[PDB]
Amino acid sequence: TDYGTQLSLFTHHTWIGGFCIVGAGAHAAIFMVRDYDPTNNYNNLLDRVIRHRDAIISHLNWVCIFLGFHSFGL
Amino acid sequence: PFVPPSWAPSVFVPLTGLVLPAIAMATLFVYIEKEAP
Amino acid sequence: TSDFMVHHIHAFTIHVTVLILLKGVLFARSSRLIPDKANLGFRFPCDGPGRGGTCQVSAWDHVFLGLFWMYNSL
Amino acid sequence: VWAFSLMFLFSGRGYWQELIESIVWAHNKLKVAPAIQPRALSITQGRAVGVAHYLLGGIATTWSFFLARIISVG
Amino acid sequence: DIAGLTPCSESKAYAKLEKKELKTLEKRLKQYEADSAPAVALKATMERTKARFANYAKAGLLCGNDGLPHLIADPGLALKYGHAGEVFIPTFGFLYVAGYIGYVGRQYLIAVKGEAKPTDKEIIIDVPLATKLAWQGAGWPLAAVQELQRGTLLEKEENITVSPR
Amino acid sequence: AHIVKIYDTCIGCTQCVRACPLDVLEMVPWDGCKASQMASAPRTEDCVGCKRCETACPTDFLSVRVYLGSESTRSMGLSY
Amino acid sequence: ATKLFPKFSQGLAQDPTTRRIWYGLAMAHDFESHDGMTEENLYQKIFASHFGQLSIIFLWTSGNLFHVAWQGNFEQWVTDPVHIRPIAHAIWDPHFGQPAVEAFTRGGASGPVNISTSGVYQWWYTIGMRTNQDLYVGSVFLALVSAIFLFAGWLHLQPNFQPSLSWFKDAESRLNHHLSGLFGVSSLAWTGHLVHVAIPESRGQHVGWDNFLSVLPHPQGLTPFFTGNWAAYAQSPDTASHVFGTAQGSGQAILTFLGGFHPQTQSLWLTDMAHHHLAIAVIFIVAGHMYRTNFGIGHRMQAILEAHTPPSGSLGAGHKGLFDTVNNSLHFQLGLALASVGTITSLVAQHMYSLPPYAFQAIDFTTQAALYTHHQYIAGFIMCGAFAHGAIFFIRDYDPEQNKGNVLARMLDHKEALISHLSWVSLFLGFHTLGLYVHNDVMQAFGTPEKQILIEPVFAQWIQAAHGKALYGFDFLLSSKTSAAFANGQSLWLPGWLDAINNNQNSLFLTIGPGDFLVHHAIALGLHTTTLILVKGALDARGSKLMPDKKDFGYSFPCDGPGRGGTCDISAYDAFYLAVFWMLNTIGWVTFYWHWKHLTLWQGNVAQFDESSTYLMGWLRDYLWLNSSQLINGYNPFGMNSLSVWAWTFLFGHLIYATGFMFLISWRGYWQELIETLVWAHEKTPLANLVYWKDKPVALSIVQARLVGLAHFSVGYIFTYAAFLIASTSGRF
Amino acid sequence: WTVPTLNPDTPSPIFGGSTGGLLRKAQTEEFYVITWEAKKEQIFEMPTGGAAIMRQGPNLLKFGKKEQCLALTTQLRNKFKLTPCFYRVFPDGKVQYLHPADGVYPEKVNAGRVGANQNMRRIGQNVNPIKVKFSGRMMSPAEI
Ligand code: CLA
Ligand code: CLA
Ligand code: CLA
Ligand code: CLA
Ligand code: CLA
Ligand code: CLA
Ligand code: CLA
Ligand code: CLA
Ligand code: CLA
Ligand SMILES: CC1=C(/C=C/C(C)=C/C=C\C(C)=C\C=C\C=C(C)\C=C\C=C(C)\C=C\C2=C(C)CCCC2(C)C)C(C)(C)CCC1
Ligand code: SF4
Ligand SMILES: [Ca+2]
Repeated sequence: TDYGTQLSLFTHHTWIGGFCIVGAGAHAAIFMVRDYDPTNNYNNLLDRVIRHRDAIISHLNWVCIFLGFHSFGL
Repeated sequence: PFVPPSWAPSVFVPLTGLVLPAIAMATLFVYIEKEAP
Repeated sequence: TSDFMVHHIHAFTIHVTVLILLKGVLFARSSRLIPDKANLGFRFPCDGPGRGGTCQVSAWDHVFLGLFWMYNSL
Repeated sequence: VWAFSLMFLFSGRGYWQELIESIVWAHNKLKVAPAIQPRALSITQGRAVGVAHYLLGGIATTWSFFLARIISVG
Repeated sequence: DIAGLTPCSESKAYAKLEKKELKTLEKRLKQYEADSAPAVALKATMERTKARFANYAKAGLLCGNDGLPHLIADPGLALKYGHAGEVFIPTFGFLYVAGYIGYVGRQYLIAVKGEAKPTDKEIIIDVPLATKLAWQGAGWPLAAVQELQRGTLLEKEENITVSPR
Repeated sequence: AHIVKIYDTCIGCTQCVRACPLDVLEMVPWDGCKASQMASAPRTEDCVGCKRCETACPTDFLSVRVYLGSESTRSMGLSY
Repeated sequence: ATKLFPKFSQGLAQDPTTRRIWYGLAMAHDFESHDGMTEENLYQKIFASHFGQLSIIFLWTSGNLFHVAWQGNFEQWVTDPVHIRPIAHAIWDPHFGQPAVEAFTRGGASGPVNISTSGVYQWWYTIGMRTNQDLYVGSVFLALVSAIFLFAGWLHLQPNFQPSLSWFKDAESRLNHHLSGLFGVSSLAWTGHLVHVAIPESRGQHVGWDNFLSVLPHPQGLTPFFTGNWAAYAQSPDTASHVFGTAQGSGQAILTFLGGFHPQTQSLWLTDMAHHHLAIAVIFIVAGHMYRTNFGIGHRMQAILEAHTPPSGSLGAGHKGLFDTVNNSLHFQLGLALASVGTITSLVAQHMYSLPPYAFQAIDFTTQAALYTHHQYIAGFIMCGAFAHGAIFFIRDYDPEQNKGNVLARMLDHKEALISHLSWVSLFLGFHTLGLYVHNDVMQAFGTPEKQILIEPVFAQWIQAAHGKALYGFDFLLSSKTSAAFANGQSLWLPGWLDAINNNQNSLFLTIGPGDFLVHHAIALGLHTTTLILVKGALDARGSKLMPDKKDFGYSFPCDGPGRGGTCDISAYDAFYLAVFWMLNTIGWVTFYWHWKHLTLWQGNVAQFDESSTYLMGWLRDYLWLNSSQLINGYNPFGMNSLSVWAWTFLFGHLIYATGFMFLISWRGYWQELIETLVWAHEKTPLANLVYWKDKPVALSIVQARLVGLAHFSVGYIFTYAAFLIASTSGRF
Repeated sequence: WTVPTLNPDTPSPIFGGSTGGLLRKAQTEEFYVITWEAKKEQIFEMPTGGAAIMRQGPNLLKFGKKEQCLALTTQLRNKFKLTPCFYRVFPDGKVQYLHPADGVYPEKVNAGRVGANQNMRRIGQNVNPIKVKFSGRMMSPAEI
């Protein structure tokens, strides 16, 4: 029944979640730059991801363009 | 007089909007990619 | 219909934020533009105006852009 | 604050460094130049300041709008 | 009077504005009891409003057609029609405090400049010297004028860095 | 191609050559400094313009300067 | 390999990327930067460009005349210029449905048409146009003139017709001919048109090419001019009951100085305008005989410049050598011309809204708002261009050895002091204006509007009282009836001028209060900050402590790299780039002030502006939020009306502005890496790798990015404000 | 000293392959080949992404641009203390030795080198742009 509390709580928790997600990506990049060592990641999942990162980024870029067109064009 | 006909917009607007820009775009695009001897 | 359109808008914005963050994570060590990005660290402004311009190539700048996209999405 | 962010996001530290040099000349004329040499914000710092102000301004704008509206009619 | 304005003591819009403010405060006060904290707070606010309006009308301020006071920035008009307290006296007051702060900071910088490590004296404030200069800055206009007459206030052209033109 | 120039204020500290990421600069013998060396740019056709050499130069003002010129495949650092 | 485009730069032609097209398009007018460019060829290319621009201007004017004569309602608007809206041109859009066709069908037309806001109807009606035949003849004449100018531009580039280099540097002859011929003779011809056509047409007498050689403009017929009794020309002027376009109450005078405005049209008298053009024509013609060209008599600008050095040595060498550094530098002349043009444009905007020159122009509120805003934004852009070209002059054409000790070298000698004082003025104005606004906002929020600081603008009100306004009560100069300045004009122009300035129903010296004082301080802040950025960029263009050799890098370059802490936006081009935002913000403040004050005046409630212009909440709610209710309602689920195009334009400008923010915030590197990934994706895709690009795809350069973001920002800004202004003014009235 | 000859039948490090490899430029314009001698097998980082294992003895690799080859050269010299060298290979089969140019690395001074693009003056002694104006094309005051 307290609409103010409901709206404020949803908005606040959503913003905290989004900020924490961006921070997660930031620390993933920090690990990749500082703590990553190729001598212990020869043929694991992380090495293969780095190997086909171009394909990953290209497909994600295309799906972003497709979603943008079919979402904003409407 | 100098007054255009009644059908003049129905012919000049599609011309200036589709005929002239397509010809101009194709001509300019061909000109830009011309290789020097 | 309005709910469908706004849900697709949310999906598109989430995908773009993921694209910026994942691009900054995968291409944090190296890229086709700068092969020794890991030597420059995680947070550096650029690599000079060379190669046409290398402004915002660090992973930190990717986090910086992801912040704007997260703000837009949320 | 949000519009203030646009000052740090659309400009570069070279202009600010030269402007600071002119201000430093004004200080040196009246013998009021500090020993700590005033230097403009770094490129990364400028980007961080801009994104921080952009986020704070936009989030606070939406916060005021939501709270005032939901408290008045809710 | 000046610029077609009327004094606030004889303006109808001024009195109507005061009655409007007192009316909304009294209307908000009617919903509470008589010996409760919100009622006492509202009565205190109403008394503050009455005192503020009485003091503004007593000061001889000039009001406009909106019922709000106006300030006279011209020194001649202010000193000729009794409006020097609006913008003249506060101007000189700010000039005194501004030059006061500026002279205290300048004296501290020049004092720590001849030391071994001035940067340490800049990030870590020397409280005794700063306090002494803060107390001695009361004679800032006299000291500044004496410095200007001696030629020691400014630095020479040859000792200042400039661009290569 | 970009224009890379070396001025007479070069002290022969060899820091600009080590900071060059595309092997454009080198050291040649000289008689104007104590180190008796001087920086040279004989492969400017491969320079991209990163200005890492300018960052690594310790003289005031700089001894090595980079001027952006005509862009090409090597100057733009394109792998395609 | 090397491509044909561009033909003026072999280095850009050898570029195998997409940067070649963008750079070739952006450097086509940079004649000094082409391959194999000399001074004579440079001047000839500029001459041809000038002719082409003149042809474009004349053809555009002819197009406007033709469309008004064809799809406009000028023949019906002249009969009722108060209750009939002007028509710009028809609309032929196959995308329009039935509601759009009937929604845009207005103004007495037979189909969808656009209602004009340019004000050409009032101007053409005032100068003498009455029928559509006149507009058609004018359009044909202007089209032929444009064709002649285009042919002249082509002819002057061919051999035996190209002017010599010394011909382009004949400053004395060119200035004498422009002051006497282009300025004096043109003004004299306009006086002849006003006396022979405009004045008789406004009195109900049709005078055209078929009968102007037999109709006398005055009953005395050139006799008082030759006999020196010019006072007979001002006899029997138009009375106070004159009806424009008819002979009811029309006088017989052709050159008067009654002043004020016409009682019906609320515009300037035609006789006064003709007299004005005659006087300025005589002055300009006389001024055209000041410089020595080929007859011994006259002056030499070099001698006057070299003979203007103070003996005390305060200005150093004075103006010695200024003739050579200006005559040999095209950027200096262009900067001076742009500075004067921008100032004159602002003067035009102010004088046209305050003193309406065209008939039935004051009643058209949309025309006033659009014209003032258009001229002010154009003036702002032109001023920024003047300062930009000044910086270009310092980098490319400044010679310290030739300008040794003169005023020009002394400008760079104390540039730090200038930038520091400009910084102090901008800081003081910004802190005080923002502080007073926030203080008034807090007082209005706390329910105490009497506690806000409202400084009365006694200086500008004192000036208004000097002009003759008795509302304030200073009673001096033209305000006091016993003054010599007042009694000396009571027989020539003061009656009409005083009657027009004391009337509060016009835009002639409107009443001002604390809100006007505060917004004027905001205007001063914007002007000083824009001047600070431009002046600092022009003086620091040749070098500073951060970049001692900036003059060797040209006017526009990306940066000096991340070394020395960072050198982002260090060039003079970047200073201009940052100054464009301040120019747009300053013009935005002046146009907001103009629109709100005039809206409250036209609505009959100036107290609303006087009471809400002191706090920013009043500006945001009572002006931006209150006047956009009809604009955003152009199209909604309940249907649409003729105001839907402005709503679409509003959202269009918002989208362009936000798109510019992308190029302004995100920088090259991220985009180049993304492009590389896309290149790999296209190269490794079957059925699509067969179609390969001819130019290697690369990210936009830093300078190109700044220009693209600035262009989107300015376009969105302009379109958004123009749409809001026209929609609010048209819906409200 | 003698200019090395490229050996195409040289073993390459064991790498699983990646998407940051060569493109159509390697077949249409040019590419680069880096060769080095390794004393023992060791896992190193590829400049285009991924971890490869350099074999014992000769090792050959292909890259799209010279920056990738010099980056790998710097990594091998500073992390494993090796002596790598690279060439530029054209689609017609022409091989051009690039680094080190004289067999000696450019950080140390070597006899026989001739300084080029050197100005026997300082920056403050450069001429004004007005003196280099109206030239054949856009010329900077430092180009002379
Ligand atoms: C569990 C959460 C967490 C933790 C432990 C860390 C820890 C760390 N982060 Mg990180 N980060 C996080 C979340 C977290 N982060 C989130 C949620 C984001 C998204 C915004 C980021 C984005 C981020 C970036 C981009 C960077 C780091 C960096 C770092 C490292 C250096 C510390 C630092 O930031 O400098 C000191 C901390 C500060 C100076 C505090 C800044 C204060 C802000 C600007 C004020 C916030 C405004 C406030 C809420 C409103 C006040 C109103 C005002 C009027 C007073 C450190 C290991 C840096 C790094 O990698 O080091 C190399 C780095 O560059 N972080
Ligand atoms: C409203 C302004 C604006 C717009 C339109 C865009 C648009 C876009 N951004 Mg962007 N961005 C913005 C602001 C904006 N951004 C700002 C301020 C920042 C700074 C933080 C960024 C930072 C940013 C990043 C970091 C990235 C993007 C990316 C993208 C692209 C995503 C692909 C997509 O959405 O598919 C569709 C395209 C659109 C929705 C754009 C509008 C297209 C219109 C609606 C279609 C109209 C077609 C019309 C018929 C054309 C006819 C023309 C006629 C005259 C002939 C897209 C083109 C991402 C990318 O590169 O792509 C994956 C990317 O990673 N942006
Ligand atoms: C991107 C979002 C979007 C979408 C989904 C639509 C959709 C539509 N629009 Mg619209 N439009 C858009 C954006 C969009 N528009 C924008 C941004 C504008 C403003 C500039 C307009 C302006 C506009 C106008 C003026 C009109 C439309 C109209 C239409 C309708 C018909 C168009 C048509 O027939 O063209 C033809 C389409 C094609 C030939 C190609 C279709 C794409 C195919 C299906 C994809 C194939 C890929 C496939 C999956 C590949 C498989 C791989 C392999 C295995 C084979 C249609 C339903 C018309 C209308 O109103 O209808 C009533 C019309 O008059 N639009
Ligand atoms: C610069 C002035 C100008 C402008 C802005 C317009 C604008 C317009 N005209 Mg108009 N026109 C003009 C001059 C102009 N005209 C002149 C001088 C004539 C007399 C010959 C005409 C004759 C004319 C007719 C008969 C019609 C229009 C129509 C229209 C509308 C449809 C779009 C169009 O371009 O049609 C076509 C425009 C033309 C045929 C005129 C082009 C002829 C000139 C000499 C060419 C100029 C070349 C140009 C400067 C080169 C650069 C442009 C570009 C390549 C970069 C549009 C609003 C149509 C309409 O009413 O829509 C409802 C229509 O039927 N015009
Ligand atoms: C500036 C000039 C211009 C002109 C004159 C038109 C004209 C037209 N557009 Mg179009 N459009 C334009 C610009 C223009 N558009 C731009 C810039 C965009 C991007 C924003 C679009 C996007 C757009 C969309 C999405 C659609 C249209 C459609 C249409 C048609 C309206 C359908 C109708 O109700 O009539 C009746 C329809 C007919 C009588 C059928 C006529 C068939 C075609 C149009 C003519 C014959 C083809 C011709 C031989 C080839 C010409 C190509 C030439 C350049 C070589 C119409 C003929 C709609 C459409 O295509 O209809 C299906 C529609 O879907 N337009
Ligand atoms: C910061 C800029 C500034 C501006 C724009 C003005 C503007 C004005 N001042 Mg002024 N004034 C200023 C600074 C300024 N003042 C400063 C710094 C001082 C301190 C020295 C004064 C002290 C001052 C005095 C004493 C008077 C004014 C007066 C005036 C008003 C008319 C006189 C005039 O224009 O000549 C410029 C003003 C001066 C050069 C100062 C000397 C006064 C001159 C000689 C005017 C006196 C003649 C007479 C009294 C005029 C009144 C005529 C009629 C109304 C009776 C006018 C609106 C007069 C006034 O209206 O009285 C209320 C007046 O007497 N001012
Ligand atoms: C009497 C002889 C004469 C005349 C009439 C002209 C006329 C002209 N010359 Mg020229 N010139 C002359 C002699 C003459 N010249 C001589 C002897 C030399 C050699 C020494 C030159 C060398 C020369 C050069 C090098 C150039 C010109 C140029 C021009 C054109 C300037 C274009 C322009 O700015 O628009 C006209 C400007 C005005 C009419 C003045 C406007 C005054 C203000 C700004 C406006 C105020 C008016 C009013 C309020 C606005 C009206 C409102 C409403 C009706 C819209 C112009 C048509 C340029 C050119 O060639 O263009 C092709 C140029 O490059 N001339
Ligand atoms: C009499 C006026 C005049 C003249 C003759 C010049 C002449 C010149 N200027 Mg200049 N300038 C002017 C006014 C003028 N300017 C004004 C008013 C400004 C302020 C805006 C500037 C600011 C300026 C800068 C910053 C620079 C120049 C430069 C130059 C030189 C060559 C560049 C060039 O023009 O290439 C061609 C010009 C272009 C290709 C224009 C760029 C494209 C624009 C952004 C169009 C965007 C509009 C958009 C499409 C509108 C459509 C919206 C709609 C579709 C919704 C040249 C000698 C450059 C220079 O000196 O080189 C070092 C330089 O850097 N000018
Ligand atoms: C709303 C946005 C905004 C604001 C407020 C400013 C403000 C300013 N700009 Mg700027 N600018 C902007 C946008 C903005 N700009 C944009 C988008 C651009 C294009 C990139 C520029 C480009 C630009 C340039 C190129 C220059 C400026 C300059 C200036 C300064 C002018 C001096 C002045 O007016 O003193 C007034 C001072 C203020 C208005 C500061 C605000 C006072 C605050 C609110 C008080 C502190 C609050 C409280 C006490 C403490 C709260 C902090 C808390 C965390 C504890 C000023 C600080 C010029 C300059 O540097 O001047 C020397 C300069 O050269 N601007
Ligand atoms: C950078 C540069 C430059 C410069 C520029 C500029 C300078 C700009 C600006 C500016 C401006 C824009 C200015 C203007 C001005 C104005 C003035 C200076 C005026 C005035 C006034 C007067 C004098 C008036 C008087 C009066 C009155 C008061 C009123 C009534 C009438 C009378 C007359 C009485 C150039 C290019 C040259 C070159 C070099 C570099
Ligand atoms: S870093 Fe500078 S001083 Fe040192 S060798 Fe290179 S050019 Fe000479
Ligand atoms: Ca007629």
